[PDB]
Amino acid sequence: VNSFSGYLKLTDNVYIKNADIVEEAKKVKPTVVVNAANVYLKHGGGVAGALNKATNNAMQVESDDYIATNGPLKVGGSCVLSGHNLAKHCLHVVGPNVNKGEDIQLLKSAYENFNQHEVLLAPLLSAGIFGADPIHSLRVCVDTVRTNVYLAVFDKNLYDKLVSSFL
Ligand SMILES: CCc1c[nH]c2ncnc(N3CCC[C@@H](S(C)(=O)=O)C3)c12
Repeated sequence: VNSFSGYLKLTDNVYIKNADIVEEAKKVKPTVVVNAANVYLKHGGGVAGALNKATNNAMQVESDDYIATNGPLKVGGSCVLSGHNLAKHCLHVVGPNVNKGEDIQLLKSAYENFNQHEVLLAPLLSAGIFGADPIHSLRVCVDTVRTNVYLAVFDKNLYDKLVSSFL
């Protein structure tokens, strides 16, 4: 049993809810919240901008030190950093950005990072300002992630379309 509430069950291990991932993280305080990161951990907009804002920029400060030491992530890769006031840990995952021409096949590699964590609160990778089709992102999620994932979809219209079209 866990504290996640109001989710629709899609499969054995994937759950979905119309919710602001920032508000959901603040209420649940999960072991892992996933950030929709870029390779530079520059959290300017989308989910990343919102999560970083909610940490009062502490996520960005920590991220800049990480990059200065380690260099950029790979598209499809991830790193574990602090969850600050939102979660125990933040898993920063880099899905492909279609608006940069990155290979959509890398979306599966991105979701594979979730399998290193038993339970996660997350957004749909590569959706929103990353430019991919969110229906496709949900399909890859379901077909790749085997651990327990609680997806937060900000847009109500989108949440309804994802549910109504889910096979
Ligand atoms: C600021 C956006 C946002 C705020 N809060 C959210 N909660 C869940 N999903 C979100 N997405 C919705 C838009 C696109 C995706 S994207 C590609 O940036 O990952 C982010 C958001």
